[PDB]
Amino acid sequence: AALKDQLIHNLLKEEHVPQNKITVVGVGAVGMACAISILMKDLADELALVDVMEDKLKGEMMDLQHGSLFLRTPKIVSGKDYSVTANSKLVIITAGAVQRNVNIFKFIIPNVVKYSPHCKLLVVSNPVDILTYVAWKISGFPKNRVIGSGCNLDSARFRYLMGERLGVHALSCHGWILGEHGDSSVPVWSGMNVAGVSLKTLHPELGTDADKEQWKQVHKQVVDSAYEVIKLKGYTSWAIGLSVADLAESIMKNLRRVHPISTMLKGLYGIKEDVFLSVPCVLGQNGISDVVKVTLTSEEEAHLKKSADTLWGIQKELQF
Amino acid sequence: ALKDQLIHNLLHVPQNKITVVGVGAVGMACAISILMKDLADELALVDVMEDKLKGEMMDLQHGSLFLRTPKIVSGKDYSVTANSKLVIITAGARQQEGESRLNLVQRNVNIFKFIIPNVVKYSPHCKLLVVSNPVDILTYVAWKISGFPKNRVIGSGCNLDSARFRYLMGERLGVHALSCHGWILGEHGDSSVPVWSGMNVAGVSLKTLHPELGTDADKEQWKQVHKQVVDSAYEVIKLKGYTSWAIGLSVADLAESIMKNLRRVHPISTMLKGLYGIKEDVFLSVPCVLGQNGISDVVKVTLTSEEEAHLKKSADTLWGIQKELQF
Amino acid sequence: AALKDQLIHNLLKEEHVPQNKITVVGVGAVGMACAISILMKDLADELALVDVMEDKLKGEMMDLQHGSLFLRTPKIVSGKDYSVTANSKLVIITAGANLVQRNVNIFKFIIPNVVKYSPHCKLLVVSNPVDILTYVAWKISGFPKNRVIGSGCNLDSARFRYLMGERLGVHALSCHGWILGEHGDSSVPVWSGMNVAGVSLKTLHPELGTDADKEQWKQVHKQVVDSAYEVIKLKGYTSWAIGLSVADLAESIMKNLRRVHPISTMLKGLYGIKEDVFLSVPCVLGQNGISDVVKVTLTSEEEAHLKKSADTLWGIQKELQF
Amino acid sequence: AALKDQLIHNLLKEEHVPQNKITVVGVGAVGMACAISILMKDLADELALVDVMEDKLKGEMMDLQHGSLFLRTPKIVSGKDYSVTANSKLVIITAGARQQEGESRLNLVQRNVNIFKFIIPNVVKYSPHCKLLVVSNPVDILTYVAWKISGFPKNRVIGSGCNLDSARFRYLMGERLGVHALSCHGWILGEHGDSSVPVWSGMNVAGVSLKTLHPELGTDADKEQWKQVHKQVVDSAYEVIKLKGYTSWAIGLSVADLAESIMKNLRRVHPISTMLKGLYGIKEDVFLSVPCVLGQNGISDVVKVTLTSEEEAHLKKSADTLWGIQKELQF
Repeated sequence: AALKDQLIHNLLKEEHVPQNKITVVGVGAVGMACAISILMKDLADELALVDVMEDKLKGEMMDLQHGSLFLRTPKIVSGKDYSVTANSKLVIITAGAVQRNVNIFKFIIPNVVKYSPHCKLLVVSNPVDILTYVAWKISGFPKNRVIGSGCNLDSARFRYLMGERLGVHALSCHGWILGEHGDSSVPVWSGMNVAGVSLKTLHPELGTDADKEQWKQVHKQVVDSAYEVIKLKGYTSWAIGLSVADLAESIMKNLRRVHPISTMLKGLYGIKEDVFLSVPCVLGQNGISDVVKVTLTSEEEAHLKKSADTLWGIQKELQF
Repeated sequence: ALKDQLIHNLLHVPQNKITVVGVGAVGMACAISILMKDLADELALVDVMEDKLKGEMMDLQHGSLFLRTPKIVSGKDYSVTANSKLVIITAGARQQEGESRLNLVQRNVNIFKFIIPNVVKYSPHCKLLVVSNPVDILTYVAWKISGFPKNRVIGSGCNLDSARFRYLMGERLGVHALSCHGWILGEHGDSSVPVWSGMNVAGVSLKTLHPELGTDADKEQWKQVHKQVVDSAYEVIKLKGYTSWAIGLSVADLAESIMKNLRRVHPISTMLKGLYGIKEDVFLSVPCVLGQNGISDVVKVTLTSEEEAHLKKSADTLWGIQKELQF
Repeated sequence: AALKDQLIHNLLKEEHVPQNKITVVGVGAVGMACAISILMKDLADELALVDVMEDKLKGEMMDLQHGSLFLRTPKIVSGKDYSVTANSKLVIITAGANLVQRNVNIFKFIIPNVVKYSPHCKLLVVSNPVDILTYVAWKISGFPKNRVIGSGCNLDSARFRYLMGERLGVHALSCHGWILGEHGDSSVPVWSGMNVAGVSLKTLHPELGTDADKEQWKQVHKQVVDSAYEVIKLKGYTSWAIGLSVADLAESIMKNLRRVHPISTMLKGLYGIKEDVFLSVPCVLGQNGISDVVKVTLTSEEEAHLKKSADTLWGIQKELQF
Repeated sequence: AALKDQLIHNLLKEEHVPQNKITVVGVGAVGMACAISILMKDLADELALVDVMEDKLKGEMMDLQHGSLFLRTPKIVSGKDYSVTANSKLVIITAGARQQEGESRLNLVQRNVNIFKFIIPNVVKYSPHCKLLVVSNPVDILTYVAWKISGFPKNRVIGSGCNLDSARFRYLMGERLGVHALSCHGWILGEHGDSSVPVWSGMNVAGVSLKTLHPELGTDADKEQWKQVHKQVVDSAYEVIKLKGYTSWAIGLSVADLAESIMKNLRRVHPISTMLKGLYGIKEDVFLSVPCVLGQNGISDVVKVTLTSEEEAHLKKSADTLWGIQKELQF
């Protein structure tokens, strides 16, 4: 008969629903950077890629499949039809162009929610705070399961810059950027430390214009990292990729590690409208379970409630 | 200074350094795969295109929290690649419309005349891994220019081919590529040789169990599996405009064997004057032992009369272009 | 207010139902080598340890929990009570004491407890003798055969590949060879399938695996047979190699890789065997356990050695009382 | 013809000089947990085990060899003779005198010195450029012993020190706050075990000082008993020892973490035992755990933790104890 029947005796009926499936929505350079990083970390037993361009979608899929000998993710599937994204534990949304973006998500999210009703939603698209609200509003998901990339990578970048100055690895440099991704993010100088030693105690001018070492510019460097990498190679892909696989690892492995990620905050940090900002969140198999209450100066508190107003303003005028 | 109030100093030649030459989609696929397997305590990128380079380096630098490669450096000047144990060549020129095979190789030779001498001066004990196509010739080119011994110049050759073969073999048998064994040897491209005899799952010859395997008669058209591999790049470039991921994984796989001195057997491009009836200085892919000193040993596959003939004709063709190169 | 409620705002009461749980039964040297190998390969979100010696159990559990900072397995539980093993994807049996009958007595308690708390789990038997006691767990459990696996010749083949690699000067990864049938004195070295890069060493060297071979390759399978015995007479027991080889099966199962392992499956109706026995053949291991068996072409001497193993096993299993 | 000669054509006469070699001295339960965790993190191209029990050593070596298929460390060797350890980058010392019943603390220390008199010069002979990582207890004392006998500069002698005490402490923090230990920070410093100094000021999640949220944290009043969390660490070993007779897994994991920082040149901050004469107001040649920057050259820099006048007393107290004990030792 067929070679396969000569070689192999089948004694079971492929009753296969995947146990540890990640979907990456959108195969721009960000999405494919999240894909390659997720694949190389052995996080998922099935990876699904979905996008509007059928040729490019298939290209990426085929390429990843060609690497199957060097990976430990046995099934990699793609399609325009969101049926391929079914029984995903985690769906990473990386697609967009703002009201237009909403309208993009009104196709994506009802489809993601149909086929993976119990999934976690990781929104990476910009503007990430509003698009995490849109993802949440449209999905009907409880806030624990709608997560925004937020300032996760901004904090990773901050810790790198801290690292190169102090001449120690980023893993041993602790620092938090919170609130609205980009220009309005608050660098929490009180929390910055190495081996638990407050850098604000040793250098009290830390976080002021007057400061000789200009540590305030290290936060300027963070918000202007994306623009400076886009000016040089046309986009960013690798850092966001490794950061999103970090969030994915905490979720799939249920690690309950603390990440500065965008969460539905109303009722905390003095914020009394439905918005999403970065605060340190305990991340595990049911998404965001718990938020750390960071002690903020009244200036840091004001700055966070200003951001919340800016977001509620824009969010009020969006049509659903 | 904060650095000095917080840290007391009490006390820089890198021991496990890799350079990727060229920050095309390939070299970056190689770079991320290397970082994400912790093969290197230092990564250097080099490319003629200055902005893109800085930009790419910076994009990896920002991922440092999530890595265990503590130093990422770039530059157009090759001083940044000093004391690399492995140097991976991905920079080249793509074939233009109407361009002959000799004119393409020649153009790349002119590029390698700048790249290679610069690599040897700052890293004179490194192994060279040439990915740049056409890889069998461009590996010869890098060998002759470097003046390195042969053990230390390696082409990626039929590594990715054999990998895509083991994938396709596994989608057909319903087992993982890791459990499907098959070797594509000789010249990378349409002249690839698929060694049907050595194809096994669990050490069971699929050629003994199904003698049609490889022939036109075969009702399962296994000959079109060797064609699917030949046409893999074609099919991916048609859909997404280039290939990146798979070659990366493949190169990082060779990097591991070298950096960690595994002495694993890979199908890769070595100078095999004096083996498989080849009498001149050419690079064909045969199963090579890959360790910290590069290619140290070669497995001798029993080939059919047909198969050692395919390798002689490729060796005749490669020499035919090679003798006509102005170095 | 309590520091915890000062630092952390609870957003979600959550049900604690584990998603990728592994149980190791027995915390002897073998079971803890399995535990540490599984922990360091990141195959589980929860590891349970069960054994009769509550002190040993709690100590081993605490010693692992103290490494949590260095691991990505966020929950390690332990107990005499099999309640801790609830909702294991995979339960690995390392516990055991007519010597056969005493391991059956033990299995008649252990296996029903595993089944009560994990009706849907795969069973990976390791205790010796492993082909018989896989059979015992299959009979006692009432599980389908695809979900009852024995570690079988997975380690023998690995040792064989290391030994092969030392004589050729290549890594064991690039040395292929299969040891099949009964684990131990009666294991079958399949000379035909021994290869580097698809070159049949038996074709290359026809005297390979026969008495009149000056390279003495038949004495290399006797090293694999004798390996345990020699390491036991040197350090008291074997642990590291079995532990790594068991994690390897764990990885295939938990990641659904569908790789081929020489593991012990219920073989009635394959390889000319007509009784209910477990023997090692190349098995496709995935998330539903053994989905498929590779039909290996055997010499008549090999077919016979296997059928003879099936008779001595079935004969030992006839005399057992469940 | 020979099967090797038929199959494989040699192109390159190969003399192995290893580039990433780690030696573990002592194949007690601790040596072997260091060995397996090092092997399973792919940190060495060669591993060498060494001990005095010839049977035990060869047997362990083989068990590891027999799982080479599941590893990425091609060369695993062993021997009584220390020549097997040449060209190690890192020699982890886990060996020590066996406890005789009815023996003084001092006679025990002094038997461990006589053992290090045999071990250390044999290590330095064959691997003269290696970093030493001393694990054997007492760890602060024997790290000094190893520094003095070796005559290596302080940057290349590390003690395991309070590294695992900190990791134990972070596990315990984790269980109380219901967060992973990676996300709970606290440092245990000074002398390893009973005299360990817990640095309350430094303890946090997400850079939020726990001492600030809860000012009684550390004091005896504090009704949440956080001081008992420090005693839980000091005592952790003692309780694991009563239950299973020894500790092996945690220290193995924690030693491997230090090896990684050395072998990958990470420059990560670890609470390890360094020779701190000149730092922290310490005036004599003793080893105490401070947050050290660990890399290919060993300990390169030390972080200067702002200590309370009390915590500063405890360190000095430990430095007099240690200097006191070291004076009475026969080198």
